[PDB]
Amino acid sequence: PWSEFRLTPAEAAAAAALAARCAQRYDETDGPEFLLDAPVIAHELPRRLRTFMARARLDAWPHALVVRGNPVDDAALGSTPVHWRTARTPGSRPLSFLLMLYAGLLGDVFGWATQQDGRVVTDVLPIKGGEHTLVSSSSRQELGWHTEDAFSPYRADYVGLLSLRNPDGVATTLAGVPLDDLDERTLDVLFQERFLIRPDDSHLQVNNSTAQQGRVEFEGIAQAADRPEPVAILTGHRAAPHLRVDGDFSAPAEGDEEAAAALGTLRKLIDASLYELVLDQGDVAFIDNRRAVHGRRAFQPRYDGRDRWLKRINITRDLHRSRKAWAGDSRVLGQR
Ligand SMILES: N=C(N)NCCCC[C@H](N)C(=O)O
Repeated sequence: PWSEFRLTPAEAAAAAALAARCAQRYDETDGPEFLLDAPVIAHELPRRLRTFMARARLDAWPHALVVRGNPVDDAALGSTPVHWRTARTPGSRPLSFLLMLYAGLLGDVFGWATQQDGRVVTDVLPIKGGEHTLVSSSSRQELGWHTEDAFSPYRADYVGLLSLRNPDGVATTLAGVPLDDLDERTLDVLFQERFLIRPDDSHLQVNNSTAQQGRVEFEGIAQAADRPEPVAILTGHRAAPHLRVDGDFSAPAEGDEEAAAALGTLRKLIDASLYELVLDQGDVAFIDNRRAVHGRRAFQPRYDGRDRWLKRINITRDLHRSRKAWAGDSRVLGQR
Protein backbone atom coordinates (compact mmCIF):
# COMPACT_ATOMS: atom_id res chain seq x y z
CA PRO A 1 0.00 0.00 0.00
CA TRP A 2 3.04 2.32 -0.27
CA SER A 3 5.41 3.11 -3.13
CA GLU A 4 8.98 1.79 -2.70
CA PHE A 5 12.37 2.69 -4.18
CA ARG A 6 15.73 1.05 -3.39
CA LEU A 7 18.89 3.04 -3.94
CA THR A 8 21.74 1.21 -5.64
CA PRO A 9 24.97 1.45 -3.63
CA ALA A 10 26.35 4.06 -6.07
CA GLU A 11 23.14 6.19 -5.85
CA ALA A 12 23.18 5.96 -2.05
CA ALA A 13 26.84 7.02 -1.92
CA ALA A 14 26.22 10.02 -4.22
CA ALA A 15 23.25 11.20 -2.13
CA ALA A 16 25.35 10.78 1.03
CA ALA A 17 28.24 12.75 -0.53
CA LEU A 18 25.84 15.57 -1.48
CA ALA A 19 24.46 15.73 2.08
CA ALA A 20 28.00 15.75 3.52
CA ARG A 21 28.93 18.63 1.21
CA CYS A 22 25.88 20.57 2.47
CA ALA A 23 26.86 19.85 6.07
CA GLN A 24 30.34 21.25 5.24
CA ARG A 25 28.99 24.48 3.65
CA TYR A 26 25.99 25.43 5.85
CA ASP A 27 25.89 26.07 9.63
CA GLU A 28 22.59 24.22 10.19
CA THR A 29 19.60 22.67 8.40
CA ASP A 30 17.06 25.08 9.92
CA GLY A 31 18.92 28.27 9.04
CA PRO A 32 17.32 30.56 6.47
CA GLU A 33 20.14 29.85 3.98
CA PHE A 34 19.78 26.07 3.75
CA LEU A 35 15.97 26.30 4.02
CA LEU A 36 15.99 28.37 0.80
CA ASP A 37 18.80 26.49 -1.02
CA ALA A 38 17.97 22.85 -0.26
CA PRO A 39 15.21 22.46 -2.90
CA VAL A 40 17.62 23.55 -5.65
CA ILE A 41 20.57 21.57 -4.27
CA ALA A 42 18.25 18.52 -4.32
CA HIS A 43 18.23 18.79 -8.12
CA GLU A 44 21.76 17.28 -7.90
CA LEU A 45 20.47 14.02 -6.34
CA PRO A 46 20.58 10.82 -8.44
CA ARG A 47 18.24 11.13 -11.38
CA ARG A 48 16.44 7.83 -10.92
CA LEU A 49 15.55 8.93 -7.38
CA ARG A 50 14.28 12.34 -8.61
CA THR A 51 12.12 10.56 -11.20
CA PHE A 52 10.66 8.24 -8.55
CA MET A 53 9.87 11.16 -6.22
CA ALA A 54 8.22 13.27 -8.95
CA ARG A 55 6.06 10.41 -10.22
CA ALA A 56 5.19 8.65 -6.97
CA ARG A 57 3.98 12.00 -5.57
CA LEU A 58 1.48 12.14 -8.46
CA ASP A 59 0.14 8.58 -8.11
CA ALA A 60 -3.37 8.42 -6.68
CA TRP A 61 -3.03 5.35 -4.38
CA PRO A 62 0.08 5.23 -2.12
CA HIS A 63 -0.09 5.92 1.63
CA ALA A 64 3.63 6.70 1.62
CA LEU A 65 6.81 6.96 -0.45
CA VAL A 66 9.60 4.76 0.92
CA VAL A 67 13.30 5.02 -0.01
CA ARG A 68 15.52 2.14 1.17
CA GLY A 69 19.28 1.81 1.36
CA ASN A 70 20.92 4.92 2.80
CA PRO A 71 24.10 3.76 4.61
CA VAL A 72 24.38 4.67 8.32
CA ASP A 73 27.57 3.80 10.26
CA ASP A 74 26.62 3.24 13.96
CA ALA A 75 30.19 4.01 15.10
CA ALA A 76 30.20 7.34 13.25
CA LEU A 77 26.61 8.09 14.33
CA GLY A 78 27.40 7.67 18.02
CA SER A 79 24.96 6.94 20.83
CA THR A 80 21.25 7.69 20.64
CA PRO A 81 20.59 10.92 22.61
CA VAL A 82 18.75 10.91 25.97
CA HIS A 83 16.40 13.73 24.85
CA TRP A 84 15.55 15.54 21.58
CA ARG A 85 17.08 18.71 23.08
CA THR A 86 20.59 17.23 22.83
CA ALA A 87 19.97 15.24 19.62
CA ARG A 88 21.74 17.46 17.10
CA THR A 89 24.89 15.36 17.35
CA PRO A 90 27.79 15.55 14.86
CA GLY A 91 27.23 11.92 13.86
CA SER A 92 23.56 12.57 12.95
CA ARG A 93 24.28 15.91 11.22
CA PRO A 94 24.79 14.71 7.63
CA LEU A 95 21.67 12.52 7.80
CA SER A 96 19.61 15.54 8.90
CA PHE A 97 20.85 17.34 5.79
CA LEU A 98 20.05 14.25 3.70
CA LEU A 99 16.46 14.14 4.99
CA MET A 100 15.94 17.82 4.18
CA LEU A 101 17.31 17.33 0.64
CA TYR A 102 14.89 14.46 0.00
CA ALA A 103 12.05 16.57 1.54
CA GLY A 104 12.85 19.46 -0.83
CA LEU A 105 11.80 17.28 -3.76
CA LEU A 106 8.27 16.99 -2.31
CA GLY A 107 7.52 20.47 -0.93
CA ASP A 108 8.22 23.26 1.58
CA VAL A 109 9.52 22.22 5.01
CA PHE A 110 8.31 23.86 8.23
CA GLY A 111 8.04 23.48 12.02
CA TRP A 112 5.83 24.60 14.90
CA ALA A 113 6.60 27.33 17.43
CA THR A 114 5.08 25.03 20.06
CA GLN A 115 6.79 21.69 19.26
CA GLN A 116 10.42 20.76 19.96
CA ASP A 117 11.36 24.44 20.39
CA GLY A 118 10.38 25.42 16.82
CA ARG A 119 12.85 23.09 15.10
CA VAL A 120 12.25 22.07 11.50
CA VAL A 121 14.25 18.82 11.65
CA THR A 122 12.86 17.10 14.76
CA ASP A 123 13.71 13.86 16.60
CA VAL A 124 11.81 10.71 17.51
CA LEU A 125 13.50 8.73 20.29
CA PRO A 126 12.40 7.16 23.60
CA ILE A 127 12.73 9.42 26.65
CA LYS A 128 13.22 7.80 30.07
CA GLY A 129 10.19 8.44 32.26
CA GLY A 130 7.96 9.18 29.24
CA GLU A 131 7.23 5.58 28.21
CA HIS A 132 3.45 5.86 28.67
CA THR A 133 2.84 9.34 27.24
CA LEU A 134 0.90 10.33 24.12
CA VAL A 135 3.95 11.85 22.37
CA SER A 136 6.45 10.24 19.96
CA SER A 137 9.09 9.81 22.71
CA SER A 138 6.84 7.11 24.20
CA SER A 139 7.77 3.43 23.94
CA ARG A 140 6.04 0.91 26.21
CA GLN A 141 2.70 2.45 25.27
CA GLU A 142 1.84 2.18 21.56
CA LEU A 143 1.67 5.54 19.77
CA GLY A 144 -1.96 5.57 18.62
CA TRP A 145 -2.81 6.30 15.00
CA HIS A 146 -3.12 9.93 13.98
CA THR A 147 -3.08 12.55 11.30
CA GLU A 148 -0.02 14.63 12.15
CA ASP A 149 -1.11 17.90 13.80
CA ALA A 150 -4.72 16.96 13.10
CA PHE A 151 -6.04 20.01 15.01
CA SER A 152 -4.46 22.49 12.57
CA PRO A 153 -5.62 23.51 9.08
CA TYR A 154 -1.89 24.09 8.35
CA ARG A 155 -0.83 20.52 9.15
CA ALA A 156 1.67 18.81 6.83
CA ASP A 157 0.85 17.23 3.51
CA TYR A 158 3.80 14.85 4.07
CA VAL A 159 5.65 13.66 7.16
CA GLY A 160 9.24 12.59 6.46
CA LEU A 161 10.93 10.00 8.69
CA LEU A 162 14.54 8.88 8.42
CA SER A 163 15.58 5.88 10.51
CA LEU A 164 19.00 6.53 12.07
CA ARG A 165 18.76 3.22 13.93
CA ASN A 166 16.06 0.67 14.71
CA PRO A 167 17.99 -2.43 15.83
CA ASP A 168 14.92 -4.36 17.02
CA GLY A 169 12.76 -3.60 13.93
CA VAL A 170 9.99 -1.66 15.69
CA ALA A 171 7.12 -0.98 13.24
CA THR A 172 5.55 2.31 12.25
CA THR A 173 1.82 1.77 11.79
CA LEU A 174 -0.35 3.05 8.94
CA ALA A 175 -3.98 2.98 7.76
CA GLY A 176 -5.95 4.56 4.95
CA VAL A 177 -9.62 5.48 4.79
CA PRO A 178 -11.54 2.19 5.26
CA LEU A 179 -13.60 2.86 2.15
CA ASP A 180 -14.43 -0.84 1.62
CA ASP A 181 -16.37 -0.89 4.92
CA LEU A 182 -17.88 2.57 5.48
CA ASP A 183 -21.59 2.66 4.61
CA GLU A 184 -22.89 5.77 2.83
CA ARG A 185 -24.76 7.20 5.81
CA THR A 186 -21.66 6.94 8.01
CA LEU A 187 -19.54 8.35 5.20
CA ASP A 188 -21.99 11.29 4.79
CA VAL A 189 -21.73 12.11 8.49
CA LEU A 190 -17.88 11.93 8.46
CA PHE A 191 -17.93 14.52 5.61
CA GLN A 192 -19.89 16.97 7.82
CA GLU A 193 -18.46 19.52 10.27
CA ARG A 194 -19.49 17.60 13.36
CA PHE A 195 -16.19 16.67 15.06
CA LEU A 196 -13.73 18.21 17.53
CA ILE A 197 -9.97 17.74 17.19
CA ARG A 198 -7.76 19.15 19.93
CA PRO A 199 -4.00 19.72 19.73
CA ASP A 200 -1.91 16.78 20.93
CA ASP A 201 0.42 16.88 23.95
CA SER A 202 3.55 17.69 21.89
CA HIS A 203 2.26 21.28 21.74
CA LEU A 204 2.11 21.68 25.53
CA GLN A 205 4.49 23.98 27.38
CA VAL A 206 5.68 21.05 29.54
CA ASN A 207 7.01 19.30 26.40
CA ASN A 208 9.13 22.23 25.27
CA SER A 209 12.21 23.75 26.90
CA THR A 210 11.51 25.93 29.96
CA ALA A 211 12.98 28.95 28.13
CA GLN A 212 10.25 28.69 25.45
CA GLN A 213 7.21 28.31 27.72
CA GLY A 214 6.37 32.05 27.67
CA ARG A 215 6.04 32.12 23.84
CA VAL A 216 2.78 33.69 22.69
CA GLU A 217 2.04 30.77 20.32
CA PHE A 218 1.08 28.55 23.29
CA GLU A 219 -1.99 30.81 23.67
CA GLY A 220 -3.32 29.60 20.30
CA ILE A 221 -2.81 25.98 21.39
CA ALA A 222 -4.74 26.66 24.60
CA GLN A 223 -7.58 28.23 22.57
CA ALA A 224 -7.70 25.19 20.25
CA ALA A 225 -7.80 22.78 23.22
CA ASP A 226 -10.38 24.79 25.20
CA ARG A 227 -12.68 25.79 22.33
CA PRO A 228 -12.19 23.50 19.34
CA GLU A 229 -14.35 24.34 16.29
CA PRO A 230 -16.41 21.56 14.71
CA VAL A 231 -14.73 20.23 11.55
CA ALA A 232 -15.13 17.29 9.16
CA ILE A 233 -13.05 14.12 9.36
CA LEU A 234 -13.34 13.40 5.61
CA THR A 235 -12.95 15.91 2.77
CA GLY A 236 -12.71 16.01 -1.02
CA HIS A 237 -13.72 13.14 -3.29
CA ARG A 238 -16.14 10.60 -1.83
CA ALA A 239 -14.37 7.77 -3.72
CA ALA A 240 -10.90 8.83 -2.45
CA PRO A 241 -11.34 11.06 0.62
CA HIS A 242 -8.72 12.92 2.59
CA LEU A 243 -8.59 12.12 6.28
CA ARG A 244 -8.23 14.26 9.43
CA VAL A 245 -8.44 12.39 12.72
CA ASP A 246 -6.50 11.48 15.83
CA GLY A 247 -7.52 8.43 17.84
CA ASP A 248 -6.56 10.00 21.20
CA PHE A 249 -7.53 13.65 20.53
CA SER A 250 -10.74 13.49 18.44
CA ALA A 251 -14.30 13.68 19.77
CA PRO A 252 -17.79 14.23 18.40
CA ALA A 253 -19.40 17.67 18.55
CA GLU A 254 -21.24 18.33 21.83
CA GLY A 255 -24.32 16.06 22.15
CA ASP A 256 -24.08 14.92 18.51
CA GLU A 257 -24.91 11.24 18.77
CA GLU A 258 -24.89 10.44 15.05
CA ALA A 259 -21.41 11.99 14.78
CA ALA A 260 -20.30 9.92 17.78
CA ALA A 261 -21.56 6.72 16.11
CA ALA A 262 -19.73 7.61 12.91
CA LEU A 263 -16.43 8.26 14.76
CA GLY A 264 -16.93 5.08 16.82
CA THR A 265 -17.34 3.08 13.62
CA LEU A 266 -14.32 4.75 12.00
CA ARG A 267 -12.15 3.86 15.05
CA LYS A 268 -13.05 0.19 14.77
CA LEU A 269 -12.44 0.10 11.02
CA ILE A 270 -9.07 1.88 11.29
CA ASP A 271 -8.00 -0.41 14.19
CA ALA A 272 -8.94 -3.39 12.00
CA SER A 273 -7.03 -2.27 8.90
CA LEU A 274 -3.91 -0.86 10.62
CA TYR A 275 -0.72 -2.36 9.11
CA GLU A 276 3.03 -2.25 9.74
CA LEU A 277 5.95 -0.57 7.97
CA VAL A 278 9.37 -1.27 9.53
CA LEU A 279 11.88 1.48 8.83
CA ASP A 280 15.27 -0.23 9.08
CA GLN A 281 18.45 1.76 9.55
CA GLY A 282 18.83 4.14 6.61
CA ASP A 283 15.22 3.83 5.41
CA VAL A 284 13.28 7.03 4.70
CA ALA A 285 9.50 7.34 4.49
CA PHE A 286 7.32 10.21 3.39
CA ILE A 287 3.87 9.51 4.78
CA ASP A 288 0.88 11.03 2.96
CA ASN A 289 -0.73 12.91 5.83
CA ARG A 290 -3.95 13.43 3.79
CA ARG A 291 -4.48 9.77 2.75
CA ALA A 292 -3.26 7.97 5.86
CA VAL A 293 -3.00 8.03 9.62
CA HIS A 294 0.16 6.68 11.24
CA GLY A 295 1.54 5.58 14.60
CA ARG A 296 4.15 3.35 16.18
CA ARG A 297 4.00 -0.03 17.88
CA ALA A 298 4.66 -0.53 21.56
CA PHE A 299 8.27 -1.45 22.34
CA GLN A 300 10.52 -1.95 25.33
CA PRO A 301 13.12 0.84 25.39
CA ARG A 302 16.78 -0.08 25.88
CA TYR A 303 18.24 3.17 27.30
CA ASP A 304 21.73 1.74 26.66
CA GLY A 305 22.83 4.10 23.87
CA ARG A 306 21.33 2.14 20.96
CA ASP A 307 17.64 3.06 21.12
CA ARG A 308 15.56 3.46 17.99
CA TRP A 309 16.04 6.98 16.64
CA LEU A 310 14.40 8.84 13.72
CA LYS A 311 14.82 12.30 12.27
CA ARG A 312 11.53 13.85 11.20
CA ILE A 313 10.29 16.75 9.12
CA ASN A 314 6.91 18.31 8.27
CA ILE A 315 6.32 19.20 4.59
CA THR A 316 3.62 21.33 2.96
CA ARG A 317 2.86 21.64 -0.75
CA ASP A 318 2.34 25.38 -0.18
CA LEU A 319 3.82 27.45 2.65
CA HIS A 320 1.61 30.44 1.70
CA ARG A 321 -1.45 28.45 2.78
CA SER A 322 -0.29 29.04 6.40
CA ARG A 323 0.49 32.78 6.30
CA LYS A 324 -2.03 33.52 9.09
CA ALA A 325 0.12 31.29 11.34
CA TRP A 326 3.60 32.47 10.22
CA ALA A 327 5.45 33.01 13.53
CA GLY A 328 9.27 32.40 13.20
CA ASP A 329 8.35 33.42 10.67
CA SER A 330 7.24 31.58 7.55
CA ARG A 331 8.92 28.33 8.65
CA VAL A 332 7.74 28.17 12.28
CA LEU A 333 3.95 28.13 12.65
CA GLY A 334 1.80 29.37 15.51
CA GLN A 335 -0.78 31.92 16.63
CA ARG A 336 -1.97 33.98 19.54
N1 LIG B 1 -2.77 9.70 19.29
C1 LIG B 1 -1.62 10.46 19.61
N2 LIG B 1 -0.76 9.99 20.41
N3 LIG B 1 -1.46 11.64 19.01
C2 LIG B 1 -0.24 12.43 19.11
C3 LIG B 1 0.89 11.79 18.29
C4 LIG B 1 2.24 12.45 18.56
C5 LIG B 1 2.34 13.72 17.74
C6 LIG B 1 3.54 14.63 18.00
N4 LIG B 1 3.91 15.20 16.69
C7 LIG B 1 4.75 13.99 18.63
O1 LIG B 1 5.77 13.83 17.93
O2 LIG B 1 4.70 13.68 19.84
